[PDB]
Amino acid sequence: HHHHHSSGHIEGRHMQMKDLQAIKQEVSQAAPGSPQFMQTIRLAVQQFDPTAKDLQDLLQYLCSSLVASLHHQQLDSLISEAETRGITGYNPLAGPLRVQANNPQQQGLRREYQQLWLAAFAALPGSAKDPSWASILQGLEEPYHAFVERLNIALDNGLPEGTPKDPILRSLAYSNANKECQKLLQARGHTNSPLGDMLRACQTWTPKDKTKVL
Repeated sequence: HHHHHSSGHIEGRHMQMKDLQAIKQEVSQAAPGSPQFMQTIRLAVQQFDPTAKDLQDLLQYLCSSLVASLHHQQLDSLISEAETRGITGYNPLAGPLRVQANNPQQQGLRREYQQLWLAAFAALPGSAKDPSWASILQGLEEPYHAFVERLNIALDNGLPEGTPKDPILRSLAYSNANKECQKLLQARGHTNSPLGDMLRACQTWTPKDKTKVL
């Protein structure tokens, strides 16, 4: 033994395994097709910032196989734009790329790669949020009125100013209305009308039955 402890101790800095393990966790919590997983990625990239190498594994670590490919294709394109522009201070004479991104000298490209990657990572057909109203329709036995109200909310919940809601709403209220509903609106003959009329058409949503009073 002769005294404890001994020379030798490599630490390094480039996102270790345990680092990926932790991510896998915080990610495992994320939801399928929600701004939770991807977000966690930016956290890791903003934490230590995994080089190209790390990204490589991270790709075949969290993401799926196929996805890895699709993504691999994304970058190939992204880079195409970079290399094309000659990139800040890239070395096209060298040949490799990830090498430069893993080079403890290039901070301009290294960073660009971090975002570039996340780009493809967020360019996946299921690496972000989604419209919940995209699956919201008036139930055959639901409070159309209340539904319309919510539809508006649930909408604003995922309705970018860049996109219209006034109509989208009238579309989710009608275009996305049960049968008896769609039949009501039509039978009412007020499709191409305001919502106010829609609530006045469902206000009853029932064939008034009566024969003389008293």
